[PDB]
Amino acid sequence: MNLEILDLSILGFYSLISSNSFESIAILVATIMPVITELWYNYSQLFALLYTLIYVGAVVILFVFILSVINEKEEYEYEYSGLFILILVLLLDDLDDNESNDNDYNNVYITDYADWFNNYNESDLSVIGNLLFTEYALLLLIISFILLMSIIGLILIVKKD
Amino acid sequence: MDLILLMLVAVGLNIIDIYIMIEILIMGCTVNTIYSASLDNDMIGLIYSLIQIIIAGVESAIGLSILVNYNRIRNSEEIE
Amino acid sequence: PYSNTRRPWVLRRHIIMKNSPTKWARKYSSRRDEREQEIKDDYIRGMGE
Amino acid sequence: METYELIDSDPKFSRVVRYFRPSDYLTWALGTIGAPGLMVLFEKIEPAKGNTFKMPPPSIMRIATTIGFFGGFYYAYTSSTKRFWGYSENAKEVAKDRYEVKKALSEKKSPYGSSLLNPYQQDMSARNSTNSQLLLAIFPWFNVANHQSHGIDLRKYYEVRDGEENWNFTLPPLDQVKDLDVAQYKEYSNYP
Amino acid sequence: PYLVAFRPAVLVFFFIRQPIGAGLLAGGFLFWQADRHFNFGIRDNIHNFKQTILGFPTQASKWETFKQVDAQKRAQLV
Amino acid sequence: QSASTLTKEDVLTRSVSVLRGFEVKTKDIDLQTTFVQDLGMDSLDLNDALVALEEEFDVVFDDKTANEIKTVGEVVDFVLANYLPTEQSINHTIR
Amino acid sequence: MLQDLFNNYVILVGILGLIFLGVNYFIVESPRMDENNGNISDYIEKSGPFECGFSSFEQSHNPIPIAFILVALLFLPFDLEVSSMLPYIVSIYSVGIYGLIIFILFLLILIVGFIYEFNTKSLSITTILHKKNKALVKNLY
Amino acid sequence: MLFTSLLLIIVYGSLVNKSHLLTKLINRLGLIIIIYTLLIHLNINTLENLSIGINMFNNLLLINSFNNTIIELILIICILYVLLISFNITGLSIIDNLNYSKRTFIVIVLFNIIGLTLLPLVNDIMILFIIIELQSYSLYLLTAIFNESHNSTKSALYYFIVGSIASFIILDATVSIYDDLGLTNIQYILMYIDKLEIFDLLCLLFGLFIKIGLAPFYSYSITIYSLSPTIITNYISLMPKLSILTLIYIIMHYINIVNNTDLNYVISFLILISMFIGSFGGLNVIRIKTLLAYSSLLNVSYMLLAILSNSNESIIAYIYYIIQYSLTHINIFSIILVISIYLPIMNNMLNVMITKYSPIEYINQLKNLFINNIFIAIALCISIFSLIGIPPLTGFYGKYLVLISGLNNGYVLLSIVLIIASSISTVYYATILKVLSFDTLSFKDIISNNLIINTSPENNNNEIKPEISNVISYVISSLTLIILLIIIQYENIVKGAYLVLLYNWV
Amino acid sequence: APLQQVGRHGGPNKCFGEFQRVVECMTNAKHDSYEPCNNLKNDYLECRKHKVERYKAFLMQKHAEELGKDPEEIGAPFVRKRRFLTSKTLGLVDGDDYEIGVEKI
Amino acid sequence: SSTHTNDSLNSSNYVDKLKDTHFVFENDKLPSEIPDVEEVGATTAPLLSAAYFIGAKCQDYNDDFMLCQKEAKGNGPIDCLKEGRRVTRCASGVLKDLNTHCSDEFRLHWQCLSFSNLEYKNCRKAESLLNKCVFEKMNLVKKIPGIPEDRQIHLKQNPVLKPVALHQDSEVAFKKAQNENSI
Ligand SMILES: CCCCCCCCCCCCCCCCCC(=O)OC[C@H](COP(=O)(O)OCCN)OC(=O)CCCCCCCCCCCCCCCCC
Repeated sequence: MNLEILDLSILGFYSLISSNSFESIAILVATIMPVITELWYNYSQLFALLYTLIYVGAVVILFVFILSVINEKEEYEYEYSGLFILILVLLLDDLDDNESNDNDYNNVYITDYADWFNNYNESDLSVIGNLLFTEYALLLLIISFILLMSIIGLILIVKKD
Repeated sequence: MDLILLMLVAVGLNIIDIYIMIEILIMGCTVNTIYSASLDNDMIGLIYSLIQIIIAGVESAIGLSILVNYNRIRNSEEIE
Repeated sequence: PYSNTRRPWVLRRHIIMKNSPTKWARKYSSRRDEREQEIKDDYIRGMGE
Repeated sequence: METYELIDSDPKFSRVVRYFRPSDYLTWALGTIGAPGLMVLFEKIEPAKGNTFKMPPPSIMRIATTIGFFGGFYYAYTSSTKRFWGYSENAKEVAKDRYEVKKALSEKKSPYGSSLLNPYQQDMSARNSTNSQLLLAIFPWFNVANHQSHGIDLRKYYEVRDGEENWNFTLPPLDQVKDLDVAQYKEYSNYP
Repeated sequence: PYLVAFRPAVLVFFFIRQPIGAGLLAGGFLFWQADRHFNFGIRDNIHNFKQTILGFPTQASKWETFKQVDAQKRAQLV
Repeated sequence: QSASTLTKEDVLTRSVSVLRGFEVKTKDIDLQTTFVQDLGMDSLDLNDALVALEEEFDVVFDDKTANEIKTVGEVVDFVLANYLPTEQSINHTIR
Repeated sequence: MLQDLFNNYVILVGILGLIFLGVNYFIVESPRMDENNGNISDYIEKSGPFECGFSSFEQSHNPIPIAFILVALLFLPFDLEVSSMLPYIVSIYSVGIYGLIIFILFLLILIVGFIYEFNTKSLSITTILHKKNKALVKNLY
Repeated sequence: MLFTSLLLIIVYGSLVNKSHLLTKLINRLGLIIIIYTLLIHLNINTLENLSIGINMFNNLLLINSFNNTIIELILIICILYVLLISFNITGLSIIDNLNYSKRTFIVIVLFNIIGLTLLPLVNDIMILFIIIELQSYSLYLLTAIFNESHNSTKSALYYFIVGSIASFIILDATVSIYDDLGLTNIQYILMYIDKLEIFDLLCLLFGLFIKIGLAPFYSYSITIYSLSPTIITNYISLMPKLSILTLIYIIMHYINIVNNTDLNYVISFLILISMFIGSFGGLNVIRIKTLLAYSSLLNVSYMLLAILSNSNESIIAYIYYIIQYSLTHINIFSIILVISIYLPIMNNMLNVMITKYSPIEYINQLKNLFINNIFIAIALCISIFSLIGIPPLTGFYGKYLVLISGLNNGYVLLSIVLIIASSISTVYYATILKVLSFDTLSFKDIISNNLIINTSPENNNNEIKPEISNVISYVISSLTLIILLIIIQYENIVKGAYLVLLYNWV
Repeated sequence: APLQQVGRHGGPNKCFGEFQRVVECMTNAKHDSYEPCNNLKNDYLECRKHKVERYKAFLMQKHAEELGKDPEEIGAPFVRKRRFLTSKTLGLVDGDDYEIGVEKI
Repeated sequence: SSTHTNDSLNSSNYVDKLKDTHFVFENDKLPSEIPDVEEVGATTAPLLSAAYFIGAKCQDYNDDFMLCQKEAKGNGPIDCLKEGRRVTRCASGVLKDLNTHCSDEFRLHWQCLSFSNLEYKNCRKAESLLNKCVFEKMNLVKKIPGIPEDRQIHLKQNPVLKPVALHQDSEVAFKKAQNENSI
């Protein structure tokens, strides 16, 4: 039983019924956690950890803004929905989870063959840094330039002075 | 269910809820990049994934500051 | 070890994360899969030569 | 197109500055004083405050001189680069280039120089820096490495041209010149 | 890996707060797992219906192409 | 959005109904209808009506106007000139 | 590398957290065994917010001004800069001097942001009151 | 030069004290920086050498003679725009002090110019995404430079949200292509141009269409341009189009290799709708900037027909059209900024409220310009007639060259529709001219001492005091005469556009 | 020429050689048209997704069903749980069916 | 490196569940036309202990097998089967000679590697005894190419990095040779 399917089923239910802004900042965290875990267990543990290191800091800053802008509006308001229309919507959605229509690509299993030629064996992050700091160093230096612009941009927007 | 734009009901009714949708939508692009790069054993895709994460975090800050100053403008009397 | 190569569940089941112009094309538009089925059919047709 | 002889498809930073003509230094000075001078001209054209002329403050003239100093060097750097590329007349630079390379070859030294970079990094550095002067107006990037990807064949330095007999350089074969690719991979084909 | 630690906490609290919404969501989840495990084929047939109606090459469509080539090739020899 | 949608006929109509729920001498209320004479309100009854007409239209009479008000038409004039919709959150308008 | 032992630990941590809630739930005496003041739902005098004894305005959903919001926003650009050094940490030897110079250039461009924040005093606290000393003067005649 | 001088200006601006004069002088330093950038770029980049196409920075960038011309055009128009913030537009402090109150105004412009010039050069999907973010972020920061303005901040919020959705669409398109091919460099992807899904590139174009305000995504740009200050609206309504349209041309140049007519039909559908909305949209409007927003949507539809046809005649059409339309755009906004000095002052029905950011906000605030300043009114008439396409103004040859490329490629419907669209949009172009001049005789002998210009003092009553400042007057004079007298040099200018090649060669 | 398809250890990955032979073919000056490099393009795309090879496995599985062949009699033996890669399955002389240790190497 | 791949065992059985991994066997032998060869039967610790003696004995065959791979031009695993069989036999010859000539010295060294995370720096003493025994009986010298003979790390007198835990058997066997051989 792939229990990640159940997790996304609950998350989709709570995204349809979410009312206030605090629930939305919880839908975000309830989305990154399935992403981080599935990356950890299937494809990339490096990027599972990079997601946690960067998105959490963004989440708390996002949460602190909710405190300064919460404006009483959706606590006392009413929503109608209907339990039957919610579950029927989620049932129809769950029916079609085939993002791709290449049946052979989705059904036939493949393998790779290992070789011993790579005797200098290092992590993916060392190769990523090796290329990023040598061949795509321009991409890194532009990213540094964009980060500098954000620093100036945030000040010229928020600072009253 | 996607073609009838069911995602328009899943987005909350605050401006910040639109920000979260944008982050989730961009995060879908990065997960697709990581998935393809790992299958191909290609580090160029992972370099792309790292760039997307950093850039997506930049616009999150720039958009937040605009929303922060927008709220300050409403609370402008500040007689205190 | 023989394993599937399918996209993560969160990619193809999240209510919001699964929606994009190219994801809808891959899922609902047969234009891409019509072309790639021609390549597979050529493999069996060309056996006789 | 009035093309000329290609000297170096990616000239090193030191070579570009050394090969500055007296006019290149003249334009460097013009850029340096052209920026404060334009601030005076703009005030003369239309005063910043009111209707009367006012000399801009010394702090503005200080930062203006610095901006012009960098702008003057970038112009002079691109002026000298065209001669290496062959886009501009470079007869003097060819004679100077041939003397320096033949002198280094006779000493069994690399015309390009020894590098701290391994074979990959020399190749990677040339990929990053070659033709980068076309965007020197936007952001800077210079060749400050001793790589071998200069777009030239060193065999053309083994034919004596007019006005080079008095140099009397005895050139060894290319496989005896230190720190060249054709004299580096002796024992292993993947290690220099 | 944090979903493995949080999943028992979220699931029990989900049933406590919304027992009917949780039972319906969990009941549907188990039903499709029974479809896959016991080869009921309900999800596969829906997939085969979607591809047929949207013009995709179905599993039967690709097998029909093979059978058309197979009959064509045999006569080319006979 | 942040502008009034009030007409003179609606404000008068809503004013009459709110004044009908009180103990007034006559139910026939128009613009010229005075509070003291036609409806018969003493000091305290009049201010009960003013606050009742405040809550209906979400307006607040100033002290100078409230002490000097005589007729029903004066109230309708005041509501039309001073009514503003209440400011909404940063999300109600743009979303 | 095998992480099956790590998987069992994460499972135990998740179960262990629910044990504290459950054990406290099964151990506490039922309210009828206590003073018997009913279920906690009815006892609103107990479930109300703490305000040091005196009730006040219920301002839970009102907005709260935040004086360090600019610093909080600038945390994100600097957090990304710190996370950008991770590729260099594990590849410092391979990139050699070329990567080291690029690493410095990455930091030198970001140091202009540090100079900018210092000179603009953007990392201060945004007070709304300001204490200024007025001078007493006499318009004599 | 741009990058190096930006760092010095960033630090210098934060060091010296804050005063309007210092910010104005720092803006003039920005003017010198762009001039030096143009001189350095001209000194090294030449049309003849770049015809082949030269790779730079590990093939991340690719500059050719088609890219180079747009870069120089961007630098030239940016020079003209900085004159607005570096000199007096009106000469009255209540209006002009706005352009000097933000010290980061020039810094953001230099940030955006770098993004504008690099975007047409992108040769990799990774750098395409990075640069399109760099250009977009600077536009958001410029839209919000006046953070004490409620409308300016509201526009920046709308701009950020819509432009982030487009960027995600652009990123999603590149991720799909990388998933198909496992390649990131454009020239490598061209080797597999026949096997990747070509509609993955239409998704890339769709995100670019949002950023240029094409229909059906036109709504946000019309809203943003009207709410933003006139100085901000002048920049953001023109600058993104110079770079993105050039990039769209290069992408469509690669798409035409496989000749997918289904993709050509979808784009033709977007052009057809944009002509209908651009022409009929402006008929019932009262704001001048809302009117110009529809004019921008209409002229983009004309250029996209040349981009869609994508042939040898299309290079000449697009190159000439983009140059002459930028000058007309600059000329009109320069006049609109100047003529706020002729606004009457009260001493009232409809309760019309005018702010300091946009003193000229309604079309009928241009009334009696034929009386107040005949030379400026004629200059505005010449520009509006150029947008109409009255020969022999520059706008006529723009439509003529667009039609040639469109009809040469068999786009019969779009050529007819645009000519109908031109006639429909003439109705609201003529309404500007009707407001300027048509009441001249019935108002010539009236006493108008209630203008904004009358609040200015007089020096000696024996001197001659010009009513408009020197620099802004010379720019309007120069651009208007270029628009009017292009017939003299049209043959030589179009021969130059013949030489601009995009892998034509032979 | 920038590097593409770089393996996790910094060298060329499985499909780099296919990509390299495509670039060499497309950029060779001896070719009048790009027709000679069409088979090299399919080989590179087959290296990544194996779509034609998966399609062949689809035919073999389907063709075996219609002739009544048993999937477990014509396929390859497999084990789904790593703990049960036992010495008896591996064929060792003193093999056993007891689970193997996978908790900590 | 703990990256999940499709060519070997992954980190945990949750990775197998997500990938639906099947661990597949093939009961068919190599075709009878290909000559048979007995595989090398040593595990990780013995192979690392014997790595530099296999290099000093099979250098010609190791290089010839690798040079065959380069000249194969993609057709590698097929065209170098004959060269590969020579490599396997030569490596087995070294392991055979170790177990007959230097059995106690050899088993001492790779039992220390198993005791010490398979790090060469932790087992210098047992390595020195094995090097001395192999050189006397097989005339094999461990050499690290590319560096001077006197800068080889395994011959360093006072290394900076030393094992925290001492292998007791190696300490005992080192003392015995000290008092009996270097008098
Ligand atoms: C250690 C476990 C921590 C979580 C245990 C509690 C389980 C509750 C749900 C957790 C997350 C499941 C998905 C929910 C997404 C957010 C939606 C939401 O609004 O929260 C649900 C919660 C229930 O409120 P309810 O009364 O049922 O609905 C409103 C009725 N008008 O309304 C609330 O506002 C309460 C939320 C409390 C704060 C939760 C913060 C999010 C924590 C997520 C961490 C785990 C990540 C998600 C894993 C499960 C994925 C489905």
